[PDB]
Amino acid sequence: LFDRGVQMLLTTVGAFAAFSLMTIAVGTDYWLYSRGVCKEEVMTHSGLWRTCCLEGNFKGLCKQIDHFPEDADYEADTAEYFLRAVRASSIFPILSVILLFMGGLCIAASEFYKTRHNIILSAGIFFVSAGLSNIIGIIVYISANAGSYSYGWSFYFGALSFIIAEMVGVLAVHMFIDRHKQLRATARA
Amino acid sequence: TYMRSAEPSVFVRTTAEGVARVRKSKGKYAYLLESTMNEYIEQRKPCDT
Repeated sequence: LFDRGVQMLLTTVGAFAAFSLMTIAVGTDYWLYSRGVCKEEVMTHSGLWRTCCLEGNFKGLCKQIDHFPEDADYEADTAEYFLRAVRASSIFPILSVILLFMGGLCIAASEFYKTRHNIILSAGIFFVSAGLSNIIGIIVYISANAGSYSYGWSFYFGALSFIIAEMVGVLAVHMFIDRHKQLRATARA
Repeated sequence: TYMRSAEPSVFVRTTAEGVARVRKSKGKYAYLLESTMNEYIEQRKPCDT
């Protein structure tokens, strides 16, 4: 919004914060406070990979999620199986994480060889695509869950990561526009 | 001719097992049985038949 150094540092710290938030959200098992079996039915906090048992008899039993249960699972259609596989793999949150990492890499590399201006555009595209992948991951996770509950702090961490990633992408696109406008101004004069 | 040429075998051991597998198929299996026994099972918990 003003100057270049403050914009650069703000974009870099925002990208780092978004990457950290998304990595924590993927790597922390606080996504859904809900009732279920953690090895009878009791409170349990679940994430993307495992559900860990909360205030149960055998507390701390971080058991793996039954993504594809046995014992007469009744099968599923192509779309339902695809959604179950996407939820189990968590391909979209991981894609968001790696796209945030690539955007941070592009931003860091923008310090070297500052003449190349398409690198900042690529970083902005990466950040926007990471936000979109975060949106898809949230949607598929919620859809898989619905097939009394609350959302833990890692879900809101991922939401904040998506918001910060979109903000950083907007900032990077603004930097690209500013650089191209400066090039046009110095070419016109 | 479908029942003979069907894999896995659709035939059950005992009527209780057939009813249980009907409850365990979620609409993917049907049981051909006497009407009185069918109504009797329909009039028992959990009333999912």
